[PDB]
Amino acid sequence: QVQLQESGPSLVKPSQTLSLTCTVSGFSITSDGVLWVRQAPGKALEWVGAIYQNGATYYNPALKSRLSITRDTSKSQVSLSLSSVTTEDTAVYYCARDTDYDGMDVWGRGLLVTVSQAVLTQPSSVSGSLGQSVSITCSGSSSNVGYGNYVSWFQQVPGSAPKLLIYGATSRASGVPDRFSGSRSGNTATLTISSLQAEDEADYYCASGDSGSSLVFGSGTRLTVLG
Amino acid sequence: QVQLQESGPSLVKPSQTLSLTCTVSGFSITSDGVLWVRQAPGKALEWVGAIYQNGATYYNPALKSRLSITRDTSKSQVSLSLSSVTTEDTAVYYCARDTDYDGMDVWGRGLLVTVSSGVLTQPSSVSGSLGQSVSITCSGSSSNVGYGNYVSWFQQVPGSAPKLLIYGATSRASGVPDRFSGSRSGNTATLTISSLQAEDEADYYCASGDSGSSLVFGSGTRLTVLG
Repeated sequence: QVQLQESGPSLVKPSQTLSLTCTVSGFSITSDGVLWVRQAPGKALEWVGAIYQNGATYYNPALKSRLSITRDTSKSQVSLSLSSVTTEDTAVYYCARDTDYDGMDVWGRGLLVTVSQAVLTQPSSVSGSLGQSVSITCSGSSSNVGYGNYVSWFQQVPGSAPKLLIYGATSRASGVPDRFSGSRSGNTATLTISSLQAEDEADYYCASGDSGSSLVFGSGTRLTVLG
Repeated sequence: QVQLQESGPSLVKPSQTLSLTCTVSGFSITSDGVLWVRQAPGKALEWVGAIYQNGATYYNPALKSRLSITRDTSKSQVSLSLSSVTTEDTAVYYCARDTDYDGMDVWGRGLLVTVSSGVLTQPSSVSGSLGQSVSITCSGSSSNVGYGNYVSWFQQVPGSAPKLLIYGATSRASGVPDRFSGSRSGNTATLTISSLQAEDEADYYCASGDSGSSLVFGSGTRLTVLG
């Protein structure tokens, strides 16, 4: 069974290095990529960096001056170091797998760590009755959502690892009910839920590759369902 | 590090047996007990059962007819079988440690299991302003709260495993700030939070040892911090 688990200090002093480890089981670090994502309290998901099958690394430009990601293939381990931390780096840090054909499908449950340019627009809130169709659009640019078929959607019940819904703009992730659909009209991508159910009440995030070989998340959408 | 993890299938058809394994590391199942707790979506915590160091087993009288708990000390595993399942058994299933002197201090992250095919009294809600005191009482009887200093208090941020605050009515769990204190007077236990911070917003559960060698949880209390 495919498992990822983040570990390390839950407390870090300002100006110290935040060091986390990802332990992987049920797959080889040399077959699938490993991603780091983080989420500050009451904030959107933010891509941190990635390490691929050849150990090739990619960082978030805003964190690059302070990031090191490394791998130990023999122990199935990926390491994050973030230096010069302030309280702005307090967040839940997520581990996730990035596959050839299945997208960013498996996530660790996240570790809360306390320290003591282009963007994707989403409406803050959407709502709907049981059985109703609902649509959520994320807007980007020619560089990200328009740049080709590289768009993901995620569902997050807050206090939980996000869950892949849609990858490559239109493909439904394995085990995802087929009331979820993705479409894409040039610079805009749209997730449709044809028949809203009670456990669809969650936050939804658009994510897109940029030209700059980075990944960008949207601002997030709170979906309410009206009993 | 002390770590517990619940594994097993997340979907189970009515009338079949729900089988879960808890895998333990950083301590021996011959030194510390392991208990199972479950939570129905938007419901209180419910004691399932416990297996101690000698392998002595205890069950929730309400679930006893359908429950088996076993252990394998060599693989460091504790098994849970619950037979004759209905939708009423749909819940997050939590594995937790029970220690001689630290109380029920470490918890697994919990596993949701959906069964599908298609008395301890707490005030329900309480509020305080930043910087101010807040008191939560749980009412019981002479067999549970009234009996010994066997009273615990938990914090649960929804989406998250309960966290131990107080054990033995009065003693603070390791790493718990001292703005949390416990008192006990007759059939009544009180948790006091003395300097409310915004992260103290959460659900709070009283739990008590019980004269029928059982463990019972209270109805829970939603705390709000006024800005």
